[PDB]
Amino acid sequence: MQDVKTYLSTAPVLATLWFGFLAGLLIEINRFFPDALVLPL
Amino acid sequence: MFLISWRGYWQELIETLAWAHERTPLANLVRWKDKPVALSIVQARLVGLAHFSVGYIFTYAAFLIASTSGKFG
Amino acid sequence: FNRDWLRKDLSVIGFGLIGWLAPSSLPVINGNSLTGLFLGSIGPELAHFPTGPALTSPFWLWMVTWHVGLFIVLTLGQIGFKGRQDGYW
Amino acid sequence: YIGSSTNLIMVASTTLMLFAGRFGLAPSANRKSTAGLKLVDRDSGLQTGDPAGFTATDTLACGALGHVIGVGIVLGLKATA
Amino acid sequence: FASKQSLSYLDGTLPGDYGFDPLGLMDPEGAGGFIDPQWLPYAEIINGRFAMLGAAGAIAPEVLGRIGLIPQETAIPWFQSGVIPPVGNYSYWADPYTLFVLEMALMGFAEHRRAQDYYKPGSMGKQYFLGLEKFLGGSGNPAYPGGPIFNFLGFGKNEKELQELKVKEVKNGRLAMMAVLGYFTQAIFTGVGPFQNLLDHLADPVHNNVLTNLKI
Amino acid sequence: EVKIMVEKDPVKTSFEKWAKPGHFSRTLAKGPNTTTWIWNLHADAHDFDSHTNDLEEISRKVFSAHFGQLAVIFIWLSGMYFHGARFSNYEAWLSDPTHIKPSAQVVWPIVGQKILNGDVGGGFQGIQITSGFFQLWRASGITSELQLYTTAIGGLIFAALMLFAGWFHYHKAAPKLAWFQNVESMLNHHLAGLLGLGSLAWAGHQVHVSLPINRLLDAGVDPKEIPLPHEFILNRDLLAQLYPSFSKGLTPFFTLNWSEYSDFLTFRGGLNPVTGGLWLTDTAHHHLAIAVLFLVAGHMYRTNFGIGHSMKEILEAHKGPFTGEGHKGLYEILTTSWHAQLAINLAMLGSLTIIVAHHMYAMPPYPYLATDYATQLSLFTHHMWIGGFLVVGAAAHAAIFMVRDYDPTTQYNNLLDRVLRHRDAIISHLNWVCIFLGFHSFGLYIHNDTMSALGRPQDMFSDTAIQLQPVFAQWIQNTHALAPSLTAPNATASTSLTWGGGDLVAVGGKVALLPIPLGTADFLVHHIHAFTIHVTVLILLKGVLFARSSRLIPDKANLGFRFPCDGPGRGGTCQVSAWDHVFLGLFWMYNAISVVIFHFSWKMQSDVWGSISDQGVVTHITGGNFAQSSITINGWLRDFLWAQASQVIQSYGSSLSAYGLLFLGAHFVWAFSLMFLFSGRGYWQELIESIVWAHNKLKVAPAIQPRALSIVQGRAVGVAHYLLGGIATTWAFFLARIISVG
Amino acid sequence: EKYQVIEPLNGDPFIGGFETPVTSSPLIAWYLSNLPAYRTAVAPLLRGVEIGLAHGYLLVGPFVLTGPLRNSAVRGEAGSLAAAGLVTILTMCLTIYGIASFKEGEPSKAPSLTLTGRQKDADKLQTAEGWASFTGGWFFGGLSGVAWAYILLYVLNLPYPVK
Ligand SMILES: CCCCCCCCCCCCCCCC(=O)OC[C@H](COP(=O)(O)OC[C@@H](O)CO)OC(=O)CCCCCCCCCCCCCCC
Ligand SMILES: CC(/C=C/C=C(C)/C=C/[C@@]12O[C@]1(C)C[C@@H](O)CC2(C)C)=C\C=C\C=C(C)\C=C\C=C(C)\C=C\[C@@]12O[C@]1(C)C[C@@H](O)CC2(C)C
Ligand SMILES: CC1=C(/C=C/C(C)=C/C=C/C(C)=C/C=C/C=C(C)/C=C/C=C(C)/C=C/C2=C(C)CCCC2(C)C)C(C)(C)CCC1
Repeated sequence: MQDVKTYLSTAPVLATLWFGFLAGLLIEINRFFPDALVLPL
Repeated sequence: MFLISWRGYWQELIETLAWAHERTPLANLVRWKDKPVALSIVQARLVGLAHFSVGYIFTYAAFLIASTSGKFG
Repeated sequence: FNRDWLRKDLSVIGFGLIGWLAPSSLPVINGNSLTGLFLGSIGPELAHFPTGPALTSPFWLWMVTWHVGLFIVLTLGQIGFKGRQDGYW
Repeated sequence: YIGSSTNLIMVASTTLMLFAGRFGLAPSANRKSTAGLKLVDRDSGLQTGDPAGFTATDTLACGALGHVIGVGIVLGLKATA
Repeated sequence: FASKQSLSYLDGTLPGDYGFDPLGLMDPEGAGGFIDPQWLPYAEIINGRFAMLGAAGAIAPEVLGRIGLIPQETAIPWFQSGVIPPVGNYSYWADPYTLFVLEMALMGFAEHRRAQDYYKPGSMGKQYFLGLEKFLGGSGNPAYPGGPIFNFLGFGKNEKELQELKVKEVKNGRLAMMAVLGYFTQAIFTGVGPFQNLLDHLADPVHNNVLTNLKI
Repeated sequence: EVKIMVEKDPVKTSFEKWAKPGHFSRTLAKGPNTTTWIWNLHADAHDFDSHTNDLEEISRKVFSAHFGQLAVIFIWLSGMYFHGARFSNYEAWLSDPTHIKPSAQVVWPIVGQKILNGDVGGGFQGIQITSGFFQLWRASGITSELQLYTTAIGGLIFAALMLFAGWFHYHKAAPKLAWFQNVESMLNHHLAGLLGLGSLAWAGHQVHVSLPINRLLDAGVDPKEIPLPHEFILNRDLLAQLYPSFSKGLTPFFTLNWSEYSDFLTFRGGLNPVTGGLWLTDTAHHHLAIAVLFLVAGHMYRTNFGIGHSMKEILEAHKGPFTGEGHKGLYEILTTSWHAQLAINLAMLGSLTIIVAHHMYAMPPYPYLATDYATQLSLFTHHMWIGGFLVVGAAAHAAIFMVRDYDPTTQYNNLLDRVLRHRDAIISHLNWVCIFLGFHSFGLYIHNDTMSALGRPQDMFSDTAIQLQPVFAQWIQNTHALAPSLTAPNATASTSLTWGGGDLVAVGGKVALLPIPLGTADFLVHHIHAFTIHVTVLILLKGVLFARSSRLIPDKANLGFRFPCDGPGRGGTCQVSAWDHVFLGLFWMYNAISVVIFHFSWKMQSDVWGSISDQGVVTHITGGNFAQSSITINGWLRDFLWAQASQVIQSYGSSLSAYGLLFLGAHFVWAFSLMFLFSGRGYWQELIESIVWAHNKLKVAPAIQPRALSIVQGRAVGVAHYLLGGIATTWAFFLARIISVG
Repeated sequence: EKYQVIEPLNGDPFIGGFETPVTSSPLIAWYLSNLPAYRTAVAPLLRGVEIGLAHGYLLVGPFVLTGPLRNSAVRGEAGSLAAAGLVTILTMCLTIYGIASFKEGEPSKAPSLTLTGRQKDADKLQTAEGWASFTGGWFFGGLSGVAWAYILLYVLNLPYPVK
């Protein structure tokens, strides 16, 4: 299990997880707050 | 063609061509004075850039002149 | 270089001619009959060469088949000799 | 159908192929043909009760070739005649 | 002693050994996976015993119906009982899929236990089963467990009678395997039960064979 | 001799090596020092023969990796079937094939993506697809989504099975080297089973399922009312109602009365008038005949049972007085090196794929495929590109074999040595052929351009001016058109409608196929094709033949297969390796295939495809301008690229906007590749030095030292981005134009 | 099975080239040896005369049948003039080549050894005076051949299949 954790810490896997989470967050934000051109605050 | 393909390919091809010329009847009667070789690396870059620039200039000059003279407006 | 590189037999010609004319002549109105007829049916040959046959003619197919068969038979006959005496089997 | 021409052709083809197999008139498992078609002897580790060396592999091969030749002959004769 | 060459590894110690191996499947030179020489005899015995059961049970109901022991509502052929609903179906106390689940549960217990005894010979008689682990320790050869359940009458007390019984088992098993294959093929070609096929071949042997049934 | 030989538990299953990124290589395992290590790791991953020296491990790795690729393909097929079962209008299309556009991809509403969901018909919104899966499913007899869902589940199960098989045969029971070298047994088993039995099984499926269902569909029966496929097996009365010869059973088969089955095993040419596709009864007789032929062919080679041919003796027998030892020594090469087998198989597979493209446009095998112009264009272009890539790979891996696995001891006076001994003559004569073809074809085009510009159209090489007719192709067309009367009398019609003889097939007011005239322009364009193909062959063959040595570099085989140069000496030795020859052959293959697909698109749109109205008058998409406008380069530029790109550049704001976006993006990527192609490594290394100083000034320099891409990597990146850009540009252009006007 | 046709050039494996049916063959060798170019003992002027005659005669057809004036009433004259101009340009090329290649003192460059090892006098064509004489002969012969072809084609009728 230690070897699995070491493999999951490699650069491509971590990059995939991080960019997937970031893309999901941005997609959900644009789903709930669409067509945002200027910052209201 | 000069920009992408480099020298060794052309040098070997010219070697085969020289072998062919030296072994052809009625053509051995004619001999070159200078041994044919491929262009130099820097010379190849320069010739590629020259063909490139001439094509660029001529193409845009033709387009500009024609597209402005067909209408004159 | 051997002067007679193509080791001269010159009797393979007759054997090839016979062994190609025997099969081709067999079928009804098929084989060398067509080539012979078109050799005869030149056209207005009273003086010289009547203009060549058009695309829409069977002469081309018949001549192609006949000469292809003749050349195949001749080559296999030449290999049959000169290959039996050199070994190879 | 038993006395029909097709049955006779098929049985004759199969029988002739088997006959040419068992007796040295055709290649088989224990009798290899060379480049000159000479039928030299070949030793295979197959045991058979036939004293001439005819095995079950040869039986299957000769029967298959006989069925093939018989079918071809029957169809050709039907198409021509 | 019969069939093909003596392959130099089928010496004859196995029951039913006649040196029949044209494809050399049991050659111990490269013998990994399921082609191990210690797995093939066991697998032959297992498909053989299941084939004996299958042949007897696929021919029994129709014969019993012809004699009259069982109601004619249950004298249906083997393929009209629920194995193939598109061909025929019978209504039991449960739908066939619940029956399949229950059957898979019971056979899963039995078969995973038998597998664990094959792979770990001494096991299945150590951990606490519901009191029956005492009789479930297979002695020696995995294919012949024995004991107070699997051999509860005491046959083959001496070695020679046991050899004869093993040989008899192998032959009846091979015969039943071929019989089951025949059941399948004859069901496909004729569309009736194997017993009806037997009666048809008996009534008119020359006009009721495989050559006649080429048209279905 | 031939037997199963395996080893038990060779490699233990663990995750330890998953944490050692470069374990397979003895130099990469030590870890990285520069950024070159990452590229070397991802570049040497699947190059098994460079890691070890024993053929056994290489063979086992190849077997398991091929299992993995099979599993990936099964996942892909399952995905296609599922996405067609749940996100498609396949049933509505089944009802009305000629008006409903196929669609199997649906996009989510997120950022305005809604506009891509087009109005394809059938109360459905989605992306129109051009893969031709609807036609294939209809030809298979599928009439519901339940069958597609079942097929998807089966595909997933098969993917799992392939994954397990790969794991089993690498980590648990690995075959020995003697198992892989049974080439006679491998050919027997594959040629008989995989081909003949597969074809026989498909013929059985066609006869027992597809013929009745498609017969009912063509008659006019509503898809919902057609009985299910098993009802034609359980009840032969229906199948005898459709094809009466089924009422006889299998008696005609065994009594050799094969003429009784002539109502569903036919030999008729042409296309079905209703659907514009090949008759399925012909497809039945032909998959059956293929099955028989392959099953007979697979019983040829010698094995444990004595009978059969031996390939070594056959190869050693055929030799003559012109070739010395002949084909001797090839058996050991082909049973010892994986790369030679890969080269041969890649060449054959690429050529076969090109043949598939040609035969598939000329004789459309699926119903309602000929009148779906987008599908025809897409399939032709796709499989043509695939074939080109494979034929380039053949030369690449043949050169790899020549550099690595060649052994002069075994090859003394056989064909390989004698080919390597007269290579200068080969390359010289092929150079002359390339120059001759280029001049006497492209100079003809330039001559036409100059005559047209000078106002002398009577001096051109056109149909109205000086003519160049393709008499040989015209004769072949006429001969093939008259076959059903003389040389293939049992045929009803000719093989295809493209031959000169024949008529017009129209399905739903659109032309399916039509006789294709050949004139001066066709002469010019096939001789262009010949020029480009001989040039690509010249490049690749020069790369393969001079891979080990030349006059310039006598010891090229010591430097390896993939090296940048041998220094600026001898005048300069850039790109002397076989890898760079493949690198240039890729560009020339791109050129050739682009010209081929442009020829196909213009000729089809100009002379075959079109709309037909009452009284049988045909109007073509571009109105037959190929014959006059394709004889000049200006004609191509104006009447093909400028005229036909109006659809892709005006697709903004519609459902086709993605095609315009990818058109622009592909022009961009193609331009982007030129910066890798035209430049060198030293400039970028020095610029990286300056940038590294900048990062060092703020204590943020990386531990792994940044390095400029290697020379070979620069060339590879350039060619990859170049090919992607060009092919994607053509993809977007074709799809937009043909979806708009098709 | 030991009989082979292909042989190294003159039996030397280490000289670049092979000796094939195309290269060495009694018919091909006789034909190539009897061409004027390889008649090393004949005066270069007469060899040039024959070569020029043949080339000038063959050149007339392509220029007349294809050309700007091929459909006019002066097609033959225009084609003949074009062929004569090409002959003049090639004569200029021969002259400048001979000037650039040979000097007045060099003995000769042609090989003086036959294949069978015999020693013979080297060809006088590969000399300044020899090349000059050959060039003059080629010019005169080319003009004569062009004139002869023009006369045959148009001065006299002489019907031809294509003409
Ligand atoms: C479902 C399809 C299959 C998926 C993968 C299945 C893997 C099964 C085990 C493979 C290794 C077999 C050999 C064991 C032995 C082995 O690998 O090396 C042996 C090694 C021993 O380590 P120890 O520290 O226990 O012992 C060291 C000795 O020196 C003294 O005891 O590690 C293990 O035992 C770990 C075994 C599990 C390692 C993987 C754990 C995680 C697996 C699953 C990851 C995904 C989880 C997803 C959850 C949703
Ligand atoms: C298990 C089996 C049958 C089981 C049947 C069962 C349970 C039936 C159950 C039911 O019917 C009932 C009772 C009642 C029904 O209502 C329901 C069902 C459920 C339907 C058959 C095996 C059957 C197994 C068979 C037929 C095996 C054949 C093998 C052969 C011929 C091998 C030959 C060779 O392997 C050798 C020996 C040596 C090699 O070298 C060469 C070759 C030639 C390869
Ligand atoms: C024992 C014995 C014997 C013998 C006997 C006998 C009688 C035998 C026979 C045998 C036989 C008689 C065999 C046979 C076989 C056959 C076969 C084996 C066949 C097969 C077939 C096939 C394979 C076909 C196929 C096909 C084709 C090709 C065509 C189409 C269709 C099909 C696909 C089906 C002896 C004398 C020794 C002694 C005494 C006793």
